[PDB]
Amino acid sequence: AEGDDPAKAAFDSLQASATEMIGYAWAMVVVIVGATIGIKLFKKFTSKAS
Amino acid sequence: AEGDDPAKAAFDSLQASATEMIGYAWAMVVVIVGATIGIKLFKKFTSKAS
Amino acid sequence: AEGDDPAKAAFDSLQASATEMIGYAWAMVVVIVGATIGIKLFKKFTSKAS
Amino acid sequence: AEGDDPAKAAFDSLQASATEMIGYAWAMVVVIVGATIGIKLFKKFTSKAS
Amino acid sequence: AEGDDPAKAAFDSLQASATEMIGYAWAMVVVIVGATIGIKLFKKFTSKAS
Amino acid sequence: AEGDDPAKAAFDSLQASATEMIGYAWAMVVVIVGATIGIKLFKKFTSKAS
Amino acid sequence: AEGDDPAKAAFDSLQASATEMIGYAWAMVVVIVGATIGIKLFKKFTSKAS
Amino acid sequence: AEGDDPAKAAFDSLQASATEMIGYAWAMVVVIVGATIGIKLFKKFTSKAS
Amino acid sequence: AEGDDPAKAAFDSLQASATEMIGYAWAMVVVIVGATIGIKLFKKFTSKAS
Amino acid sequence: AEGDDPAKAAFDSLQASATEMIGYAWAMVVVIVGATIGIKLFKKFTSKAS
Amino acid sequence: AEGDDPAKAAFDSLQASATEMIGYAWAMVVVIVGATIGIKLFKKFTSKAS
Amino acid sequence: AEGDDPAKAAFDSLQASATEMIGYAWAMVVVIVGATIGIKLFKKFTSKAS
Amino acid sequence: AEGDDPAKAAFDSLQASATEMIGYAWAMVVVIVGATIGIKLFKKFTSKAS
Amino acid sequence: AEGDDPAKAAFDSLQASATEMIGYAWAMVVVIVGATIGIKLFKKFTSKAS
Amino acid sequence: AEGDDPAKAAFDSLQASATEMIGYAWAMVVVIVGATIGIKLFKKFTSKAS
Repeated sequence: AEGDDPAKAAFDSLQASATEMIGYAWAMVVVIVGATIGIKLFKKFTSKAS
Repeated sequence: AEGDDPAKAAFDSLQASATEMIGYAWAMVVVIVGATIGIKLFKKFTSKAS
Repeated sequence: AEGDDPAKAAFDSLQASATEMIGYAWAMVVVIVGATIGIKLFKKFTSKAS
Repeated sequence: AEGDDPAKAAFDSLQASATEMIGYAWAMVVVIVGATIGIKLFKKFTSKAS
Repeated sequence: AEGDDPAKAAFDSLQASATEMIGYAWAMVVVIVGATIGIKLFKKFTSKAS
Repeated sequence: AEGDDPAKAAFDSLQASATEMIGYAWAMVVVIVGATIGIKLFKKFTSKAS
Repeated sequence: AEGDDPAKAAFDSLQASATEMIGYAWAMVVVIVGATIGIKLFKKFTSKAS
Repeated sequence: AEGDDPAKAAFDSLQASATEMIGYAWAMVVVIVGATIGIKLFKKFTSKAS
Repeated sequence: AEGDDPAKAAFDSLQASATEMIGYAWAMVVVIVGATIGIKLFKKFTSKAS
Repeated sequence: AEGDDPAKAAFDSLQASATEMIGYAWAMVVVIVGATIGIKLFKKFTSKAS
Repeated sequence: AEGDDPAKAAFDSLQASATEMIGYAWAMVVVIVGATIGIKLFKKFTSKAS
Repeated sequence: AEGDDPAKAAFDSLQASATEMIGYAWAMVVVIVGATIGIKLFKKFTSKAS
Repeated sequence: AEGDDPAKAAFDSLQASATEMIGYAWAMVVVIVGATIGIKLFKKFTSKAS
Repeated sequence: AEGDDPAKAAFDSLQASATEMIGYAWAMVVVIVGATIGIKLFKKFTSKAS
Repeated sequence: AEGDDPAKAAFDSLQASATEMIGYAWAMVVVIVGATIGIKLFKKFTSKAS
């Protein structure tokens, strides 16, 4: 109930850092998936021709 | 039985602090899991296309 | 039984996100399949002429 | 044998919370699988046409 | 050899409490595993369709 | 050798659930295969005419 | 060398319990595999017709 | 909120590497597909003559 | 150098007990692993059929 | 170098079990392939008549 | 309130050392992760080709 | 530098045991792979006939 | 702030070792992937002929 | 930076083993493909006669 | 500053023993990893054939 007020910022400071790197884990996947899916179509273009 | 009354607030003051940081451990996981699961689907979208 | 009420929204918030991206996995397939099938007919038009 | 009676509710309170979130893990899968399977058929419709 | 007779109940009282909570650790796992396994099958139903 | 008797029902309860959903994985395939094969004949009717 | 004789039954009692549940892990797989393989054939019946 | 600034470059350095190799996975497919499709036509030239 | 002779049996008595229970930790693993590996093959039989 | 002699039989006992089920994975395929190939000829008999 | 002033530098001297080695634990992970992720892509390049 | 000489055999005794069981992990794989590959060919014999 | 200067080399000595073995984990993958991909083409050469 | 020199041979010893078995994975495919392709021609000789 | 000179050898004698057993922890891993990796390739040889 006391002595934690200036310790609240302690975690909000860790959490706020989380949201920073969390954004990379989110776009990271999409950065990969961009090709992951696109590459799927490249192959679709391949098997459809038959 | 005596001399502890003003010591009861001592712990309720530690416990009440617990509930404060406990809320971070709870949302922390969800803060991470938010992507943890969402990222799962991103991959589902990936393997389903086959 | 307690301390989870504000954690229920935690998951409904992840699930509700699921339904959002889930809609893409559903239309994604159809987006592809649109040609997948249409392209089938294009070929039917091809082998039938004989 | 004593001092645990009011501690029994302690766990039934954790377990009862389990059943709450457990329901999400159960429907979660089905929420995903809904498309997981449906998407299977979409593809069946695709390979059968040949 | 003496002065412990009324101390025997001391431990049987702790042990007897153990058997009480021990039952929760046993059913707890099964409470979780219930879905743990069931959810396995849900996925089996998923990969088998191919 | 002891403390497992009431835990035997634990698994028979998971297994018995298995047999329940297992029946769906079995009929599921046949539900699909019904057309899978029938659709084969539809095509046989197609190539035989030549 | 002493004080363990009545502790030998302690483990044989845990091991003997193992053999009990171990039988479920063994039949469990086969319970699943029953369809796992059978379902394979169902599909064989499917691709062979071509 | 602090101590991560010089850690941001840490990931942008991994991501930037991703874009480097990602370009190979993209052209790789096309490098293969170049023949994958071209070879399709070679065969078209083959079955059309009938 | 003296007063330990009858204390040597003290430890050989603890060690000798070790070798007794140690045999269970050794066969325990194998008791489990028996299925651990056997169950592996059961699954091999499963994925090979494709 | 010691304490493993009676543990050697431990694995030879798992391996020897392997050879037992391994024989099923071998004949299993042939059990299926028996028709897999035979069914091929049935179809050969079909396309040759033209 | 007194006799600690020259002891404040005592800890700032330990903490300041922390920040020194802390920088290694941070870059250490990234030093490893550099390949950890890069190696992931190497494998992506591997499974995508199918 | 002293008191370890008779402790060197301690580990060479564990290591020497390693080489014993290590030989099983090596042949184990090959014992399985024997069919793993052979079974591959069985299937090759299957798809080639078309 | 003091007593760590000669401890800085301690870690740079571990890190510098990391970069040494890290190079193997990097080329290791490529050493494998060399065939991983090359073997892919070998098979492409196989399915394209149809 | 130290204590790894005699550990460098550790990996070159694993890698050098890789190149040994890697040669089998390379010729293995060709060993199979030898017939894989040759068998293709056998069939070409078959459909060309029409 | 005095009375420790003949105590310096005390630790160099413990440290020197460390370097002795430390060599086993280093080669131990490699002794295991030898198969750990080699066994990886054995499996690569397995999945590549498809």
